[PDB]
This record gives sequence, C-alpha cells and structure tokens, in this order.
Amino acid sequence: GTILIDLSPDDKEFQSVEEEMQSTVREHRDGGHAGGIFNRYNILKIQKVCNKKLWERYTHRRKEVSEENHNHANERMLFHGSPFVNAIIHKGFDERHAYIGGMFGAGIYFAENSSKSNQYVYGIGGGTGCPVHKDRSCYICHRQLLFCRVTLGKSFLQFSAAHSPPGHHSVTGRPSVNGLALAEYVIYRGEQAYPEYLITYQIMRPE
Ligand SMILES: Nc1ncnc2c1ncn2[C@@H]1O[C@H](C(=O)N2CCN(CC(=O)Nc3cccc4c3CNC4=O)CC2)[C@@H](O)[C@H]1O
Ligand SMILES: [Zn+2]
Repeated sequence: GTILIDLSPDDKEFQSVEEEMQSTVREHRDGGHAGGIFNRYNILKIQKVCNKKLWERYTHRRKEVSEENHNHANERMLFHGSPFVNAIIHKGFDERHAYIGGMFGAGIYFAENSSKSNQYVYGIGGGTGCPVHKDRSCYICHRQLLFCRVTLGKSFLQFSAAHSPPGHHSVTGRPSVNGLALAEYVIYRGEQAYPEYLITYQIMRPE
C-alpha cells in the first residue's frame, strides 16, 4: 500500500520540512563520533509517505488517546533515524522490535533534534558507519531520516542526565545537564506514530 510522492523544492511543505531539519542541528557530546561532524545538511529529496492502512491505524489510536486525555492527542512532529526505514514506511512502526533499552526502556524513540536522530541512521551509536566506506562521518553516502507524526497523549516527564507508565501514553526525556539539547520522546505502541516524510540527505563538511 505505500506510495512515496516527491516534493518539489518550490513546494512550501518541502521548505518547512527542510527548515525543521536544518534548524534543529546541534553539537553532540561525542564530538561527532556517532553521527559525524557537520553544522548542516545538503537535502537531496523529501518524499511524502502515503499509506491508507497505516494512516487509519494511526488516527484510530490517536482518537483513543485523545478521549483518555480531555480531547488532547498532544501530537508532535519528530525525527526518527534507523537502519530499518524501508520496513517502517511499508509496515509501520512495530514495538516488538524494541528489545534493547535506551535511556527510557524498551520503546520506540523520537527526537526534536534532527542531529540526534542522525546518530542512529547506521545503527546504535552509528554502528560501523556507511556500508560503502565504513565511515560514521561519511560526506558522500546518502542518508535518510523520517519526520513523523507522533501522538504523546499524557506524557511521563523524566528529568535526564514494555508499557507506558501507568496512566501515561508516552515518556518525555527532558535534558537536565546539556543546556542546548532538545527533548527525546518514547512511545510503546507502533500505532502512535505515522512516518510522514522520508528525507534523503548528506551531512556537509564544515568549511
Ligand atoms: N517495522 C519495523 N521493522 C524493523 N525495525 C523497526 C520497525 N519499527 C521500529 N523499528 C526499530 O526498532 C528499534 C527499536 O525499537 N529499538 C532499538 C533502539 N532503542 C534505542 C533508541 O531508539 N534510541 C534513540 C534515542 C533518540 C532518538 C532516536 C533513537 C533511535 N532513532 C532515533 O531517531 C530502542 C528500541 C528502532 O531501531 C526502530 O527503528
Ligand atoms: Zn560512505
């Protein structure tokens, strides 16, 4: 069921998505070890992801969350990086693949910082880098991120240095040390996210 529609760079949606991508880059505490060294991206393509089945599954779960939370879905647009981006656009997010814990347990993780999600494109901690050059800071190979619509509902606030918590629909990882970091979020149901844009890009070598 999935089709990908290419957005023209003149399209206002292309521009607003690119801007969210570029404006949410930050420096990382690993000095670029996992995701490479860059201050900005070269955006090659932005595709709208269209799948009726996945979308209806999302909206159904969204209405359920909403009715449990005074008609407030608490919906965000957030980044997701993964080696399995092709499976996600075709089959949706699936929480059964969330074995190993990150900071907030076995769940599906999303980031406000595009550069944080970029650290996971080639695997946990960047894995071994691009498949062609084995370089976590490769400037040649094309990368992809998803920009996703995520239902947070009532989110458990975790100050920060499986199931949702009882009475909650998600977890929010609030940074409590690094003053420039944006939040990360965790959901425990795959139907609480819809992978709306597929962005293909390169990281750019600083001048
Ligand atoms: N349909 C599917 N087929 C194959 N893999 C699928 C899938 N749906 C989700 N996944 C994948 O399962 C994986 C998963 O849940 N995991 C593995 C990693 N882990 C740590 C984590 O996600 N940290 C983390 C923290 C902050 C941002 C980002 C990430 C990952 N991507 C980001 O943008 C939490 C549990 C994940 O890598 C996801 O992409
Ligand atoms: Zn490469």
